[PDB]
Amino acid sequence: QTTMKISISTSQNSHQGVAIDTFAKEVEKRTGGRYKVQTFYSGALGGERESIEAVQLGTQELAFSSTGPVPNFVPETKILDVPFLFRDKAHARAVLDGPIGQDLLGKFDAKGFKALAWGENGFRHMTNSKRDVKGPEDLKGLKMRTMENPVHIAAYKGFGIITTPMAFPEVFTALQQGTVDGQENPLSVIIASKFDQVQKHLSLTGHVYSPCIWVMNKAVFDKLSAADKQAFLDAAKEGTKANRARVDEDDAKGVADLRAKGMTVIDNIDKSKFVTALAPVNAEFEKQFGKANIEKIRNYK
Ligand SMILES: O=C(O)[C@H](O)[C@H](O)CO
Repeated sequence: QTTMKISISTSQNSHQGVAIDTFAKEVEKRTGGRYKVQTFYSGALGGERESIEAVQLGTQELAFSSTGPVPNFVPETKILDVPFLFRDKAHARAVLDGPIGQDLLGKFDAKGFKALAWGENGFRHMTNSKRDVKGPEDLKGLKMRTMENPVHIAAYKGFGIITTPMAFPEVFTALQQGTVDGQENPLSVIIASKFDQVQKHLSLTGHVYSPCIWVMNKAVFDKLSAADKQAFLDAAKEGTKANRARVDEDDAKGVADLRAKGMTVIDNIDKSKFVTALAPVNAEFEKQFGKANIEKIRNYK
């Protein structure tokens, strides 16, 4: 048997942890034990950028990651990180599972990966330790951690946020020590990382959709037999099913869960106010990634 490694930045008991555990189980079953996959949680093999870099270098075979750091490797994916592009999870999933998403997986080939499938981190929401956020003006002047994503950083600077990019494993301590006022993430991540302990304010801004991607080292993938290549592809699809189911459960439980953990949660956000604030920066995104490409995603089924 060949034993490979896969890593994530969140816990085993999270949407991403159930994803990689399912993937690992399915690889072993479908390859008849020829391959086994050791799982690493909570940044044990580094944050997402470090893990993807390792996969590209070949020091590690696999990673499951949000798209946060992905444009640094594959710039064609940026269009997915545009705020308020996707209406809801059903829209995003349909887009990513259909030809638009499937074509984007192919762009990873030239950068030394096989991208096995798309998965899901979820819609991201603002938290902070200073004040309730009801409109964009409330974001102005907040120091917020961001991922290492240029679309997110430009967008949030558009809200007047003072941005600080950081790898995920450093975020709890930064919030704890007040190095930043806040951050933004899906409810799955806020709950699994226990950010309720260090943030008292949450607003369901849902300001961007955060995909996850399964990446494998291209050379490692290419040396698999044809049948085993298919086993890895199918194991990733099963991992995605588990992943998405967990996101749906976490989004359903999340507001109540966090209220019980002491957060003040603002659950009825008027997103149009935030769209209006972003209009100038959004115009630039549309010009960079192409209005035709944006509208194709918007109008997809
Ligand atoms: O905030 C982040 O960096 C990501 O959402 C997290 O690592 C899970 O993918």
